[PDB]
This record gives sequence, structure tokens and C-alpha cells, in this order.
Amino acid sequence: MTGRQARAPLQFLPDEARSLPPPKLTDPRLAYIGFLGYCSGLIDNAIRRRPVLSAGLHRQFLYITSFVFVGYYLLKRQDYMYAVRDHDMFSYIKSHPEDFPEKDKKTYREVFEEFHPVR
Amino acid sequence: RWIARTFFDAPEKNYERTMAILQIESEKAELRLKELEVRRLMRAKGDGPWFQYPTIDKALIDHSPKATPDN
Amino acid sequence: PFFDVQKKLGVDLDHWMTIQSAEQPHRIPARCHAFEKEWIECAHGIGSIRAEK
Amino acid sequence: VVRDHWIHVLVPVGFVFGYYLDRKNDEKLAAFRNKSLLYKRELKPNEEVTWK
Amino acid sequence: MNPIILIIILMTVMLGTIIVMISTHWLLIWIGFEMNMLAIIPIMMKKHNPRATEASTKYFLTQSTASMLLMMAIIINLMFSGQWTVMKLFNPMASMLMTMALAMKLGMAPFHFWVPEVTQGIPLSSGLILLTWQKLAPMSVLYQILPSINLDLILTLSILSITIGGWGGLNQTQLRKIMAYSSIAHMGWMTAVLLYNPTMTLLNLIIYIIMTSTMFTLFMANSTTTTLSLSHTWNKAPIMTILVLITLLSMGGLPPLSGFMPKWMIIQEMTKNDSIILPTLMAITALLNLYFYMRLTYSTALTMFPSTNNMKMKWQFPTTKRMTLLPTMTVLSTMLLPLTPILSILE
Amino acid sequence: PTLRWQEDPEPEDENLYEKNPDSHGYDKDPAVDVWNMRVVFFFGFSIVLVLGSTFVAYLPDYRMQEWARREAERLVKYREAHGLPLMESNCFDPSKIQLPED
Amino acid sequence: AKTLLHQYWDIPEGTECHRKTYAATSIGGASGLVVSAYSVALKTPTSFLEGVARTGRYTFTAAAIGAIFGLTSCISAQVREKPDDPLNYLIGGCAGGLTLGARTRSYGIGAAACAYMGLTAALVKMGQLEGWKVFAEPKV
Amino acid sequence: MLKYIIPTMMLMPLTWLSKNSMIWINTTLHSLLISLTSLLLLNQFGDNSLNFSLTFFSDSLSTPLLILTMWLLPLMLMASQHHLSKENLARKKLFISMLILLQLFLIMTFTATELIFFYIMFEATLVPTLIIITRWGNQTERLNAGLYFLFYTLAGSLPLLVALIYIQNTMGSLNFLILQYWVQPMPNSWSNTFMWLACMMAFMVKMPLYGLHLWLPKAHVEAPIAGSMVLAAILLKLGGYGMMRITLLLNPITDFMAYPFIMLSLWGMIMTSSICLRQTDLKSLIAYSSVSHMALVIVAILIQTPWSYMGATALMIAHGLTSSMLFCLANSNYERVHSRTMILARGLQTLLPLMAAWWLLASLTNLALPPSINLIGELFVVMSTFSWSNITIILMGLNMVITALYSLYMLITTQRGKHTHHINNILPSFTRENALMSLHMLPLLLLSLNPKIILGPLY
Amino acid sequence: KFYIQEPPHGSPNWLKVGLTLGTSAFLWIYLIKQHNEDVLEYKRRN
Amino acid sequence: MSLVYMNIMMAFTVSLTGLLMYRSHLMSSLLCLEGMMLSLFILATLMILNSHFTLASMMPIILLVFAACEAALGLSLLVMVSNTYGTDYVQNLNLLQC
Repeated sequence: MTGRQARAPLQFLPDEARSLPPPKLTDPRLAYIGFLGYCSGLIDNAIRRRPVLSAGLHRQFLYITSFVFVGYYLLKRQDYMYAVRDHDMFSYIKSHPEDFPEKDKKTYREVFEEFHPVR
Repeated sequence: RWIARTFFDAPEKNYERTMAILQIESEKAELRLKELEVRRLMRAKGDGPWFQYPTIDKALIDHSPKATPDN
Repeated sequence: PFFDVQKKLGVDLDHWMTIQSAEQPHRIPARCHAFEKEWIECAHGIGSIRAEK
Repeated sequence: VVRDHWIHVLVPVGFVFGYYLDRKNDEKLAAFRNKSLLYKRELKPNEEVTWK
Repeated sequence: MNPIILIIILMTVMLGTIIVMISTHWLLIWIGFEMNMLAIIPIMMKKHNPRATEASTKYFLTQSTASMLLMMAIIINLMFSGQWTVMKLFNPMASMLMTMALAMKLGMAPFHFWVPEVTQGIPLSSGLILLTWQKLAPMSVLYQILPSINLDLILTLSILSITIGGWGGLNQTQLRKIMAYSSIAHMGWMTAVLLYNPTMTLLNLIIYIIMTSTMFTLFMANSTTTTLSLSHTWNKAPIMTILVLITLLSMGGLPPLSGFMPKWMIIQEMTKNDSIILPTLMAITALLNLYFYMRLTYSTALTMFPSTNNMKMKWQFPTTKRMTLLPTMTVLSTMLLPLTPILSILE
Repeated sequence: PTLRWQEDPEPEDENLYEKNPDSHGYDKDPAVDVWNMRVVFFFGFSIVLVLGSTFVAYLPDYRMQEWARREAERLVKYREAHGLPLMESNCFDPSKIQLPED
Repeated sequence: AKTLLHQYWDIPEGTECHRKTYAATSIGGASGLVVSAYSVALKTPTSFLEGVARTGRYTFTAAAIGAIFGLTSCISAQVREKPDDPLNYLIGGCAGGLTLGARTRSYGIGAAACAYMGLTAALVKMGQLEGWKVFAEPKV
Repeated sequence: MLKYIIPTMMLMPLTWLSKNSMIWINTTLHSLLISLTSLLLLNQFGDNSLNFSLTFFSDSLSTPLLILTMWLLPLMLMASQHHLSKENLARKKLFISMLILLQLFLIMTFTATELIFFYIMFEATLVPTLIIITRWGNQTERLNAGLYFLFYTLAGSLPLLVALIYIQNTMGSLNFLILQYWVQPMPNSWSNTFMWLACMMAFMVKMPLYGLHLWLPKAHVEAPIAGSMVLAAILLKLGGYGMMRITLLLNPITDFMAYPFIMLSLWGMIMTSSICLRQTDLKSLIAYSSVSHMALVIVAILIQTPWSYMGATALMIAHGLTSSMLFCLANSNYERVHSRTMILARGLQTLLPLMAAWWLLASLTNLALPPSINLIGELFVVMSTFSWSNITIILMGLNMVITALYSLYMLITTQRGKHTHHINNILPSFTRENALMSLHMLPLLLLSLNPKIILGPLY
Repeated sequence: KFYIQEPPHGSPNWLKVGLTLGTSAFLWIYLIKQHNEDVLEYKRRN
Repeated sequence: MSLVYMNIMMAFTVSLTGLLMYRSHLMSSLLCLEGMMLSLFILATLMILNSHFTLASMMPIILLVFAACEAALGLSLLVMVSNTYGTDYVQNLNLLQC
């Protein structure tokens, strides 16, 4: 997609984003990001030859805080982008009627099918 | 009877789960075909908002009395 | 990408060098002023393929 | 004894948590509760439910 | 090489890339590419040896002739319809010259003969920073000028770039030439999708830069240039082994790891067009550029070469180098399979 | 005048017998071997094997079988009682059809 | 050039022979001149006489591949008269592969050339007859 | 089935923070808990599947295979000591957690709704087995074995993805139910043949078909025992599972382009059952035995009969059990004599007087003795193929004769008659090995009593 | 104990851990405040 | 079409081919880079004077100040090459073998 809010160039979220709900508490994707943050802390304890799962707990909580925060803002922008994609799609649906005809859904009483019986 | 009571989902429960999940997936598939239709027709016409690469911003064109009338 | 911090900060540092019919330093014409004014008045709110249609 | 060894109790807690998320999924996908054509009786008689 | 002056030169590399990112005027883009060249010369020759001298010579000649060919393209563009906007061009000849100048700059198969030569003799910091920025910045310009490109040009350069970067990579027993051939293959992939949906290309740019950052960070961790040294870093440093395992399989492109989200999303928004024979050819060649990764992984961790001693001396001294940002970039590069709907973060 | 190696002649037949002939299959800790006996001979044979055998010996009517038995009995009793031929062909309605005619 | 590969597709298939075969020789000689230009620019043949000899060998071999391919295509199309099946060009690719093996005077490389060239040529005719577009839509 | 997924994620870090001499009991006990938990699922009633929000469902195409995998995990694990016992505690934890991750992606693979997710979990099945067999393969070409494994499975499985994206953007989403309900036949064009050839060819390479079965035997002779059993049973039956899933679409052209594949599998079945008669390297006989049985499976899948599909899943489950067992006895013999060669290890009638009974019972289940479920599978496939062509029963019976011949020759060669009186190091057989025997075969006989479960969705 | 000529670190400073915990708790407070503002904005607009 | 544009584009293409094929002197390569600078200079300047587009006469001065500092960088590189060897030939650069 090309903007379609190619007016404000790096408006990270307009007031258009303040009408859809934000990502809620204990959504599974932010919990996945938090587990990835704990894994980042585990491997940061692993590389520096300090004991893994020990003596770096402030760094553990730092990494978890940072990744949960960044993933929260990414989820917000993500949901705004899919919402504006959906709304522009439906605006183009409602705009032009005649290019999108209602296909006359014939029931199976008259819809013929080639069969080719398999043995 | 006890095994079916304490462990197993009801056939009404499982059956209405199937019907609800087929309704959800039907909406998903119809919207996905609608999306590809919208994208192909919008690249065809160019009327829609998406495939509009930036042309000239005309805010800076001025007309003000020049140094030669044959502009 | 095509970032327009140019637009967002509100400083026109690169737009003044863009085409004819911009502000040539004293109020002079170019050779083809009017024909660009025609083309730019035709092709503003247009999605760059019906500018060629 | 549980605080001494908790090692042998973790995956039953995991299975209980998975089962609880299954029941939360059940009450999330609770559409067509009495709107099917083949499973459609009157809501009767206890309290406003047919499955959970 | 006073460190204040090195901070100045790195800020000028940043400045050249930002000037490329920021303008609508074509001469500013040419200034940005040139300032990028001028400051990326002395990130090389951080050592003294004349290998860096000859590598900087070859890189300077090819980079400057690509920049001059781009200036030819801009000047013929304004021989025709005269505007300073970065938009759809108004000359097929100028689009031809412009795509071939960018093909000489960021590496394509008729034009890549300087890339293992420049990456062989230089240190790893210079190689990392030139691979990241010199494969970043003209993707912005390509993203801008995409609506006026003959598709034969980009597509032929991309096919041939993937297959040459694959066929060259099997033989080298170095490391930098393996990484450079992989760079050519990924630039062929990142160019091949440009005319269809460029969000795919720019997200491939993000993922490839994260991958190359993890790679050259794990090679800054231990001064290794041959696979023999990789075996000795198996025997001296054990977590490095499994990280080389995971990141090398992620450069391979295997699905439960996060090297798959670039390729497969490209194939999705590629085969929604009527091109099927070309994605299956390209992805069989992406099967081809994985064998040198496999022999590299074999030489590191899956097999255990005999190791020279004095590691008995080295065991008292742990890995006391500096790491740029190793764990964050690592677990961002590896465990990012299920966030495929962070496709749409880009636009 | 050359060797190409340095390593020791290794390993040996570390018999798991000749130390603990009462012991069971795996390694040299003579308590947790008894614990392994307990866990794999109570949780593989006692609580899993015969419980699964009695679970598969009777579970509900898998693939609706006894339901199908009794329903077929009642339907054949119906189609005996009404004199119409049991299992008439054309399971779909022969009137409710639209052949594509020439 | 695109104009004369379009000339090679311009003959009905069908037979208008000597012309399909001459177009095949032209395409093969152009490809041989391309590969000979690469192989003279990347080797320094030292000297110009050997460069002329190597270019002559590569152009004559690629043009002979084109010639023998056009010959067996023309004869198979005249005999069996079926523009549907690409089996005629399967035979054509194997004949070109065996003659490539003859011009390199090996047998294993020639048999592999028969296999690979026959399958790719049958694929080319098969995808042209069903219709698979060249390089792009480029639309969506 | 997320109540099966999340205990597997809650089983892995326990092994990481398990102390010394306590990794084993924890992993074994909790995997047996997972086995009872797996046994809870078996509920598939009548008309439909049993669905679960979008990702999960269960059929009898998937339920006995899933129960097979989760039953196989403790058996896998308890085969996998005493040949890495002197290795590090950290490397032991790494190996066991790698197997747990492989089980997790296998459950992901068998409980899949979309074929896209099936492709992701297919090569997720691919990746850990590489590292396992190449690291611990314990011979000089475990390198070559892992490399052939990975390149054949990728290079076959890859254009399947492009065909699946094509089916995605031509028919909407890719639920198995929508593809039951929105499918329509695609006639004999050429591109239909190419798409069918890509999908079926990816699965052919996974089976293995006879054209590309050099894939297998190096990866069986050059693997540790856990990866051996996983590779053989779960990977080949996973390939057949995936073919049974995809073949519901594209019916009308398989009659036109299935004739080379059926022929190739039949003649390759005869040639493979002949080649596993006369080789050395006792391990590899069961490898080509598995090749022969999966060739029979392929013929059964593509001749498209309900009898054929019931016999196909029966043959899958029976051969998975029998081949996993017989690999474990081969590992016991290699623990004894340190050879892998057939003619060296001899005797074992005086010596080891009841290990021989498990060799006998395994070779009789392989022989298709008539209460073995192998015979139920082979019998239904023979009925269907004689309905298919009325003359191909001769290849079936010749396969039958040669199958009984090589299996019983493998029995009586090494294990009937005379010790070489220079071996003199075998101990009497451990309780662990016999425990793996009675964990293999007691569910086989107790499934052989009431086998109405394991037959397919066309019950 | 057991060391010679220094332990280089291991005895941490008392500005870096306080800095990291302070900015971490600050970012948690800021994201909680952000979520409360967003729920208020959603329920005020709809 | 203003016929002088043909000869200036001809001079560009000849200077480009001279930049590409070269015998032994890297000095001559930098010299043809300088000539190609001059060719683009004169063509862009005659463009701007045909157009009377005299707001943007920045192309000549800025193009040649930048490309001349490029040529200065190349000259210092040639100083370094001739320092660490005897001459500046294309031969005795064949080390760092690919």
C-alpha cells in the first residue's frame, strides 16, 4: 500500500488510531515477546560466563521491560494498519457497485457437475 | 456413561463449535478473495487510494507578475 | 523509504529547487513556465498512472 | 515436601492450565448456542444454558 | 586515527545515508552516495597492510564509476522532462542507466567482481559497516523510483545475482568471501520483489541486516578467518558453537527458525501474480546457497576437529572482548517466526 | 618419525556388572536404579498398560456403531411394517432434479 | 533480440522450413557470440589468434546446436503433425544434447545434456502451449 | 489440544533445571503422564472430525498416529542412555530437550488444520533430527547421512509450498473442512499435472519412493537409536499422513498421472525386498524392510479405495511399532558385539535365552503372522489392488514370500545355532532392554485384540 | 578469598543497578499510564 | 534536439570506454574520470542555458566541486599505492587473489 496518509510522513499513529481498542492485557503475542525477553536475558547471562539464571536479575527485568514496551507499541501500530486496510477496502467496495456483481448463486438442483467415477 | 460424563465434550458442544468455526472461516475466505479482487482492479484503474505514487506537490507553484509577459 | 522529515519539521530546504515555476530569485520567467503550470494543475490529486492516462 | 521437591508437580499444573484455557476458548467461541437446525430444543429448564 | 575523528567519520557515514533518505532533489542523492563513499574509504585501512590499500583502490574505482553513471542518468532525465522530484522517471534510457548504476553499486552478478576483493583484506568492523550501509541506502532510492523500471532489467539482474552468489559460495574456505557471496544472493532476493510489493523487500532488508549484524558480531567475538579457527573456538567457547549453529541455520532459511519469514512472504506476494516457474527456480537456487552454510556448521559444531593446544593457557582468560548488541539481535533474529503479521509495521 | 596424534588409548569395557550384580540396567547409582525400576514398572505397565486396555475395552460408541445397529433394526422394522421396499434407490428426490437438456 | 525470438515464434508449428531452422541458427549463434565474448573477456586468451579460434569454436558449436535442434523439430513436426504435445521438442532437446556430447567428444556429459536439454525444451513448449507468461504479469 | 501443547512447554525447562542423577526419572515419569493424557483424547464420533479453535482438530487419520508418537517418546528416551552416559550433563540435557522439542513439533504437525501450517511443522520436524543424527551418528559418514537427509527433504518438499500458496489464492483459506466443501475438479491440462506432480513428488521423496530412496539407508545406519526410531516411524508415517491429507483435492487427474508412480513403487518394492536379503550390516536390513513396506503403503494410498485407506493406516501403525522395536533390538546387539555387521554376531540361543524370544516375536510380527496388524494392513491392500487390476496380485504375493524369507533369514542367520567361541563378553540381558521389549509388544497384542480403533476415517 | 591482585568486578557499583531498576520501573509506570489513557480514550470516543 | 548534444554524449561514451579499458596506468584511469566529469559538466550546463532555468544553476559548480574532491581522494590513494609498491601498474595488484 502507498499512502493514503502520505501527508503526515511519520505520524506514528493519528487520532484515527484512537478509535480502535489497544492491545489488551495478557494477549498471547505480548506474552510471547516477554518470554523472548527472558530468553534474551538467559543468553546474555550465558555469553559473559557469569552463571546462567543467576546474578543478573536486574538485567533480566530490564530486558523484559524493554521488549514488552517495544512489542506493545508495535502491536498498536499493527492493529491500526490492518484496520485502515480493512476500512479502505470497504470504502472501495461501497464506492463502485457495478464492478462487483452479486453472483446469482444457483442451488445444487440445477448446477451440473462433471463426475468421472473413480474405481 | 461415567467416562462420557466426566471427560468428554457433548456432541451438541462439538457440533456447534464446528458450525461457528466454519462461519468464521467462511468470512475469512470471502474477505481474502474480496481483497485480491480489490487489489487487482485498483492496479487496473488507478482510481483507488492505494497505488497512488506521489506526484508533484503543487503548493509551491506561484503566479506573480514576471519580468517578461511571454512566459 | 521516502521519509519527509522535510515535511514533518516544517522546513522547506529542498522544495525550492524542484521544478520551473518555483521562485526564481528575482521575479523572472523561465522558458516553459506556463506549460508546467498546465501540467502541474492537471496532475496534483492524481495517482501517477492516470497522470499518464 | 512440596517446597522441598516441586519438580514432580509442574506438568499437571501445565495440563490444568491448558484445560482452563480450553474452557475459556469454549466460552469465547460460544456462538450458535441454540441457533442450529438439528440441535435446537427449548432452553429448559434449569438456567439459560445448553453447553459450557 | 584519533577516536574523536573516528566518531566524526562514522557520523558522516550516517549523514550521507540520511541525506540519501531525506531529499527530493536528485543532486542531494548523488551527494549522499558520494559522501558515503568518501567516508567509507578510511573505515578501511584501519590496519597498515597493503591488502587494505588495494581493496580500497578497487572499491573506489567501481563505486565512483557507478556514481558517475548515476549522474549521467540524472542529467539525461533533465535533458528530458525537467524536474527535481524523486518520482516516476520520463526516459527508458535514463531508467536503464540508473538501474545499472545502482546494480554496480549494491552488487549484481555482472557487477559484483569487487565484493569478495573488498571484503577479503579489510578488518571485520569495516566489512560489517560497509555491508550494512552500502546494501541499505540505494534500496531507499530504488523504493522511490520503482514505478518506471523495465522489469526485465531488475528481474534478470536478480535471477543472475542469486545464482552467481550461490555458485560462487560453495568453493571458498575463507569466511568473508562466504559472507560476501551470501550478500550478493540476498541482494538478488531483495531486488527481485521490488516491482510487485516493496514492503517485502524492505522487510527483507531489516531481517538481512539483523542477520549480518549477528554474524559479524559473533565473528568479532573471536578473531577467526578460517574454519580451522572456528573449530578451535568450538573447543574454547561452547555457547558460541550453538549460536553459530542457530544463526547459520537461520541464514539457511528453515521454517521453525526466523530465516523463513523473508523468503516465504516474498513467495506469497510473488505468486499472487502469475509467476510460478520463476519463484520455484529462485527458491531451488535458495536451496543451492545453503550447502556452504552446512559445511560451515559441520566444521564448527556438528563435528569436532582436532584442536591445537595453548588453549590450555587460554582457558584461564574468558571471552573478554566487546559485544555490540549480541543477545537482543540474536533472539530477534532467531525466535521471530510467529510474528509474521509484523509485515505491516513497515507501511 | 611421525605420529599425527597424541590422544590416549580409550575407552575400556566398563562392565555395568562386576560391581553390582543385583543392579538393573543403567548407570552406577544403586538407589536411582531402583527408582527407575519403580517408575517404569509402575508407570508403564501398572497404571498405563492395563488402564489403557480397559479403556479401549469399552469406551463410547466409537464411530456411532451400536447407534447404527439399533437404528437399522428399527428402520428395517419400519420398512417391513409399511410394505414398501427396504432401501429404495435414489436417496435424493427424483423429482427435485434438473437435468441439462439438449 | 526479442524481435527475432518472436520471429522464431512467428512460424506456425506447422512447418515453413529452412526459415525456422535459420531462425534457430541465428538464435544459437547469437548466444554463442555472447558466451564467447564472456570467455574472451575473462581469460586473456594470449593472443588474438587464439581468441578468434575460441570464439569460432563457441559460436560454431552453439549455432550447430541450434541447427540440429531446428532440423529435428522441423522433421518431427512434419511427420507426426501434432502441435499439442511437446514430445517433438523432447526429442529435439535430446538430439541437441547428444550432438553437444559429440562436439565435446565425451559420452557422460552428452547423455546428461540429452536428459537436461530434452526436459527443459519439452518444458518450454509445454508452458508455451498452455500459456505461462514471460517474466511478469507485471500487474497484480 | 492446547492442553497437550502447553505441558510439553512446561516439561522442557524442568529438565534444564533438573539436578544431577535426577534428569531421568523426571523426564520418564512426566512423559508417561503425557501418555495417559494422550489416551484421554480418543473420542472421534461418527459424521465429523473433532474441531478446536482454528488450529486444532482430530481424526482417526491423526489420533492413532498422535498416540503412537506420545507413546513412543518414553520408549525413545529409555533407549537413549548408556550410549551417551559418559558424556556431559549439559550435553545430555541438550539432547533430551532436543527430543522434547522434536516431539512438540510432531504433535504440532499431526494436529494441523491448514496445509501451510503443516508445511511449517513439516520442516520443523526436519530440523532437529539433522543435528541429532549428524552429531551422535557414531560412524565416519554420519556427516554424509545428515546431509543427504536434509537436502532430499528440503529439495523435494520446497515447491509444495508454492503449490500451496497457489491453492491459497485460488480457493480462499486452507482449512481441511473448506477444502472438503469448496473443492472442484481440475481437468487434464498440463499445469494441473505439474501442481499435482510437485505436491505428490515432495511427499514421494518423504516416503521414500524407489527413485529417491538412497535418502534412507545412510541415515539409518549412521544415527543414534532415538533419532533412528523417530526418523523411520514418525517421519515416514508423517509423509503418508500428509499425502492422505492433500489427496482429497485433485481427484480427476490422478488416474492419468498415477500410473508411473504405482508402477515404480511396485517394481521397487520387489527390488527392495530382494536387496534386503543378501546385504551385510544387520541394521540396514530393517531399513530396506521399511522401504518395501512404505512402497506398499504408496500403492495403497494412490489406488483410492476405502479398504485401501483402512489397510493403509493399519499397515502404518503396525510397521511403526515393529520397526521401532527391531531397531531397539539391533541396538542391543550392537551394544553386545560392537560390530554392526551381520555374520560376526552369532549364536544367541544358549546365550540370552529370552532375548531370543523377543527377536522371534518381532520377526513374526514382521513376517505377517496372522494376528499381527501388519497382516491386516497387507490383506486389505491386497484386496484393494486385486480390485484395481486383477493381475497385480502376483507382485503382491511375491513380495509376501520374499518378505517372510528375508525376515526369517535375519532371524536364523545371527540367532540360530553356534557362538563363535571368541565373543566372550556378553552379559545377560538388562531389565531395561526387556522393559523396552514389553513396552513395544504388549500394546501391539492388546491392540490386536480389539483393533477397530486404528482403522481409518472411512470406518 | 582465593583472589590475587584484584577481583576486577563482582562487587558491583551502586549507580548502574539503581539506574537500570529506576528506568525499568519508570517505563512500566509509563506503559500502565499509556494503557489507562488508551482505555479512557476508547470509552470516551465510543 | 540541439545537435551539439550529440557530440557531447559521444564524448561521454568515449570517455566511459576509455575509463573501462585501460592498459597499465591508474593515473590514466583517474584522468578519464576527470574527463567524464567535464563531459557531464558541459552537457548539464548547456541544458540549463537552453532552459533558462537559472534558479538551478547549482549542477555545474556543485557537481564539479564534488567530483573534483573525488579525484583528489583517488590521487591520494594512488600516492599510497605507489608508496607501498614501486610503481602504480595494474600488474603487481594481482595479490589478494580471489
